[PDB]
Amino acid sequence: RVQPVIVEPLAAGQGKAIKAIAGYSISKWEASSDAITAKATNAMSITLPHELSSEKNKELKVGRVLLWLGLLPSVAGRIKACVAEKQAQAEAAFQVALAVADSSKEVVAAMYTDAFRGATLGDLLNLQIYLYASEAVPAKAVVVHLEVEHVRPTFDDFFTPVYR
Amino acid sequence: RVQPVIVEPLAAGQGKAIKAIAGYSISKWEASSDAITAKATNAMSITLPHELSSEKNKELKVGRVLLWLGLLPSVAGRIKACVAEKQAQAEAAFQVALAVADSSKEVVAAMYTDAFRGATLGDLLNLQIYLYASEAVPAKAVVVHLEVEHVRPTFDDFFTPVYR
Amino acid sequence: RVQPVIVEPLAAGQGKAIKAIAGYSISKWEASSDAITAKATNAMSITLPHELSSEKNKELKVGRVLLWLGLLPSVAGRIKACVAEKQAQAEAAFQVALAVADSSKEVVAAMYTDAFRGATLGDLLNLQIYLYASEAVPAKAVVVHLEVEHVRPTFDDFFTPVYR
Amino acid sequence: KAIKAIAGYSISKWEASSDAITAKATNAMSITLPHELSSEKNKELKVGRVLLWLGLLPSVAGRIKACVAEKQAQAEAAFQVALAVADSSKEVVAAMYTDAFRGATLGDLLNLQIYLYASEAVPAKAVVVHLEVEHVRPTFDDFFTPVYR
Amino acid sequence: RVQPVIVEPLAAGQGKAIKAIAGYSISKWEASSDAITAKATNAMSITLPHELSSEKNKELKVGRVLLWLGLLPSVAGRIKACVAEKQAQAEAAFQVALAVADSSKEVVAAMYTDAFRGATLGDLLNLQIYLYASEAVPAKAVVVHLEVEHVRPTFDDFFTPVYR
Amino acid sequence: RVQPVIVEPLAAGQGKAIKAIAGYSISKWEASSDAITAKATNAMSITLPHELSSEKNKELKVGRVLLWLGLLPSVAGRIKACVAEKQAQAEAAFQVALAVADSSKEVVAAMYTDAFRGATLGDLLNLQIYLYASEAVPAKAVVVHLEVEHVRPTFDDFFTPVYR
Amino acid sequence: KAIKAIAGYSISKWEASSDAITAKATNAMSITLPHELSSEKNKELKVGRVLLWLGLLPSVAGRIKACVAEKQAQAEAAFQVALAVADSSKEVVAAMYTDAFRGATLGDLLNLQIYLYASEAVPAKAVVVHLEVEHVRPTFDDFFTPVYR
Repeated sequence: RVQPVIVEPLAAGQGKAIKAIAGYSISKWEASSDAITAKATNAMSITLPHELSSEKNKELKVGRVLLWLGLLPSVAGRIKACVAEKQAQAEAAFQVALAVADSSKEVVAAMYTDAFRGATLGDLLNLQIYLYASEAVPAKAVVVHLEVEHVRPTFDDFFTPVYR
Repeated sequence: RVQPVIVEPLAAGQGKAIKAIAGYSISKWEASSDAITAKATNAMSITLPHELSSEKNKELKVGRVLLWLGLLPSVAGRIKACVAEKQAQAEAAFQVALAVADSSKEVVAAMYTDAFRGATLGDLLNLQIYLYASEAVPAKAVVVHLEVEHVRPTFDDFFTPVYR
Repeated sequence: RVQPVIVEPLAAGQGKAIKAIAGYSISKWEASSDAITAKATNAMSITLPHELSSEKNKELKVGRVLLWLGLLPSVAGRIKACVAEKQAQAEAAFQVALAVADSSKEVVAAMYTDAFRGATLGDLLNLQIYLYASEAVPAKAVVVHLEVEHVRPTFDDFFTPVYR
Repeated sequence: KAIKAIAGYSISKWEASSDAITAKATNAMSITLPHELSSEKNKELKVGRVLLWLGLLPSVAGRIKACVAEKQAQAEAAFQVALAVADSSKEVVAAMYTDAFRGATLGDLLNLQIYLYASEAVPAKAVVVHLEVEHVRPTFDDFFTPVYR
Repeated sequence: RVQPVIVEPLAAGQGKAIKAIAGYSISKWEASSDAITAKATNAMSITLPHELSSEKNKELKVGRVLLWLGLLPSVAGRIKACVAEKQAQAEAAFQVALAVADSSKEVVAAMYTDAFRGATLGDLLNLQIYLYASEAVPAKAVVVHLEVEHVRPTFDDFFTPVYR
Repeated sequence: RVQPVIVEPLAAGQGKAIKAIAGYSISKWEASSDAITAKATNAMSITLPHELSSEKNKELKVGRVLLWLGLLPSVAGRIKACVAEKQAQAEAAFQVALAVADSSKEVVAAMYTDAFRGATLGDLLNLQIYLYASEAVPAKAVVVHLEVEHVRPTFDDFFTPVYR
Repeated sequence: KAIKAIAGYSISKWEASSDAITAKATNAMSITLPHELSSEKNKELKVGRVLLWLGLLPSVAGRIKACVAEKQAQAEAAFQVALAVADSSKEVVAAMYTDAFRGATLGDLLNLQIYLYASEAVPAKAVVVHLEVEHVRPTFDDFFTPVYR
């Protein structure tokens, strides 16, 4: 018996939008990038957010690491990005990257399941974010957003003492 | 009666893991390519890692195998790749090979279920992987990540006779 | 209630790969082809494999006849093939062919269900394999593989007598 | 009533046309598989009983004898170690090895080489060897290669 | 009442395996020594294998560790070896180290139960092994086989997201 | 309660003498060696016994590999031996050897549990037996006996046919 | 389907390369054991059926025949008492003794001597004898010699 089916087209932004695995809070931050030179890779250091720079939470156990590239509309051809370990060989970073984003898929995003759980959160500093562009991109014209969950810093809920 | 249905799109790396069937164990490694001229094929001789150089483990049963090549982003055009027996004429292998990775198709991973089950690694020592470039490409601009899996050698869970 | 669904992209060569209907063994063989001339049909005789040329098995009842064309990577534009009855009109062979292969579908293969069961196996000799190419193809640059099941030649399992 | 193929096994047969032969000297020949089981998953199959029964051009004179063995040193003395000598003089030309190889892999057959011998020289292509070998049937061979090439 | 008893002697390599406690997994490797002068100690900086270079697995818990050096037979006299924290004065480490391999004693294997349980491999990156030669010895005449073990990284039993 | 015990001294050759694990027949053979030069290693090829040279039994699954060196009484100082993989570096063969024999232990023997099960028996050919001697040893003055079990060649129990 | 080894027994096989042979005269040869069962505990084992099937250099002309017997007097007449004559002329070269020796010790085989014969002389090493003998398996051979040498 051949069951029929209709495919509802999706308006943008509709969707399940995933969910954090239990007990892990999410946190998210920006990474603006330098202007690139044409068909040349770059490797921004993934500087950690200031409010998580405390030594108290650099022990945290990173989980899923969603990444989603963001574009100025004016940018033209293909643009690519991926997190990777600190290669002295920039292009080669794509070669062993677990997953890679692309502008051309009309779903520019990437997700790193099983890539980092449960590497310690302060050790993300060793990582870098690599970018590639097919044509000249003016400064700030591309911004890599990224989101990562981790065990909730429940010990951040207290007030600073004084005045107690 | 019709069934309504609504198609989520999923990010790179989001896909369900292809679990190894139980009791087996993975062995990943990668092979660099060299030179690769114009529209002409070349042979890479798949070489085993030092942890499999041991003579016990070379005669473990092979299970499923997977091959995905990693394109360097700057490389233009489509390059295809196959796993094959040492054919005399390198082109002919694409006429016989069970599968072929395609740079152009959205997924770039040839997998060989069934085609290799039960093979000795003493056969896999005597086997080649072919590259076909549609254009001239810079040396070591392409490296092929493959993994085979085999019943785990048992010395992984023991020390050694401390007396020696 | 609109049930959601994710579409796993397939890596090449993954798949159910069909199955022979019970009691029929499969057999498979090659058919290399002559160099074509541009936009001209050709009609290779489907010479039967040598190990099935025995008069004992030319009575066998052919079933499904899978066909899958194989290519040298260098070949450019569209290429087509189909089995057909012995026309003196070569192009017209496509006109009544039950099914036809094409390079452009990114799934170049063809299958002849209900096309031959249960025509007698030796009478496949009357058939021919027609080919068409949009541009010049150098010799041996295309090879039509084909697979066909049939009742198992169970009487081929014996040894030759002497020495009994 | 040919001897039954062992259950769970399946015979394969092939010729291998002879290299030209000189008198007295035992010109060698190498066994090679049909292209169909060159592939390694097939190279790992397990051998059953094996036999050869060379067929000749009717005009052939004198005698010829053919024996399997691993290649070694001088390569004319292979007969002395050879398990059985197929021959023309005997009422039955054939030679059988129902022992010899049981439990061997097909992948080891590549190392052994049939040896031919003749008294006076015989013209090439006037003699053929017809190996027939029994082996466990490959697991894949019951169905189609997947359509998604 | 006395108990009679009769002492079998046992061959090299005959001894009962020291099994890793469950769920953990071994990682063996070896470190060459260089030069090693007269009756003076030297430091070897224990370096990790490429399969542990990955940032997930470096923060796995360490369990028990084992060190047995392999004397080249031609070497004369006794050489001792230890595992120790980067002491300023190399000799002083033999004054603090929990154990020491002895060339002269019949067994040549120092093992550290308890002394290392719970260590991060990010600590073991920053740790040294000392050699003490009683005589002048030729370069690379001594290599130290050690293995540490750690809860198995889980990527050993999965492929990779084939889509990428 | 401190239980007393007497230690019976053993006359030579008394003892349990081990036992083959079930279903595996033992086989044993000689390996005579060339005259050595003083404090120089040698590496005899481990030529397999003639009666096991048949292709039928080179598939066999080696188990335990007992080795026991045998001496002419006149030989003086320390003598050593070990099986090993085919190094181009002779002395280094001791460095990774799983176990090693020595004349000085007054129990000169060695045993390779977990060293080869279940490496295929014909592939022992790749191995070599390394020897070392502290002083000049005249030819044939040392002979390495070795014993190894394997699945019984039950198909060797038949007679040769003719006369059937 | 080779004839089954009797249960509780185990075959042993060996060649014994021939001494040089002269025409008409029957040059003798002595049977000798493989070095492996020279040892006396093995010399006391009990024989089963025994057979020989000499293999020849293919170039050998004429005929040759080989027969077992106890050594005696003139030593050329050994054939007349010999139980069966292995020969080249016969369709099967082999000779069998499924009776002959059952219940004999291996230690008595040392006394008997295979006799070779030829018409015209044959060059040495051009003929080999392949004794195959069945005997009860030694009790020790299932395990390691004790480590404490």
